Amino acid sequence: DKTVRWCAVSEHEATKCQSFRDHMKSVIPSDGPSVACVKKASYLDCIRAIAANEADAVTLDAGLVYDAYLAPNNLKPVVAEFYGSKEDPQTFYYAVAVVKKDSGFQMNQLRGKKSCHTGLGRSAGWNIPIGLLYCDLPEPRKPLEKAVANFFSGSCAPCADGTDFPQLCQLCPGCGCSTLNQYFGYSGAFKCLKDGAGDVAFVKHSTIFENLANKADRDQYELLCLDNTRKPVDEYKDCHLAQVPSQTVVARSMGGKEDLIWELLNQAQEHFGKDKSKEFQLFSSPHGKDLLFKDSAHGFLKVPPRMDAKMYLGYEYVTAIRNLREGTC
Ligand SMILES: [Fe+3]
Ligand SMILES: [K+]
Repeated sequence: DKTVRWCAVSEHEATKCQSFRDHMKSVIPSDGPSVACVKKASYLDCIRAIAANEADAVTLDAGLVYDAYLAPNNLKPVVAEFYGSKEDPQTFYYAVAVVKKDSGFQMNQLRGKKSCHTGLGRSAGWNIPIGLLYCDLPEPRKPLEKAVANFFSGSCAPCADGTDFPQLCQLCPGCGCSTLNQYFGYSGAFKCLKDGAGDVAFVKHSTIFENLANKADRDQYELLCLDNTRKPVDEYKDCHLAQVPSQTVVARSMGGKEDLIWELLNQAQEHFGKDKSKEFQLFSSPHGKDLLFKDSAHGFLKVPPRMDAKMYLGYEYVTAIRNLREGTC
């Protein structure tokens, strides 16, 4: 069924990708789908490679899915991750603002604080929180990256340009756009908070649970609610910034191999999905968290025929992004 060229960002994902192909080949017949690995330094290089027919697939946060749909790449979502459980799949997750207990500040008091973001342009780590704080930012609010840098007193916004927006990398010099940057992604943003570099981490509802197994340790953290109060990390359903579409695998519109990508991932989730194998796991890895796919995912769902990013993401989230990039006060 031909080979799907998967795009791995940096060495940790490259390692997991190699294991993915090795294990798939050990259980799949010469008739079944196979995986090949193409390593890039950033998800941006992956989008380029896919559009240039140098790679076939890569999983992207919904905010990035939107970006990849823009010309001249025009990539489309083909397979979505789903969370929660297989019995009740969730094609969305909650964006939350995690902070340390007794730090003494609410959402409307974030000015002058230090921020840890999953990455520039990502849903929970950027689009949602910055979209909500837009008008609190000092003018001129454009370019947004600089206004955010001026609002906080130091941040870590992976993938941001450290030359033009130096303070956005104050918490993670260089703003590396891969796991090479220890403060990249959900768990990286959380570590940025835990280590004490930042005062707040913009991540998802499962992030703290993925990093602190004991409740006693989680009790030292809280969430900032939109009504300017704080609640326990377990109460995210009643204290989140917003809900966002799940991260999805994108591919080319023409000769994109979406049928094979699904065939590969569908069989893969049966062989190496949650609790399926003692040899390999699609949703976890001894090499790191959220490599290739999010650890919080429980499986995959095929995206409807020919659906583009805008339609897939939904009018609400698309509007959120457009209002962030446009909008006034
Ligand atoms: Fe995300
Ligand atoms: K500042």
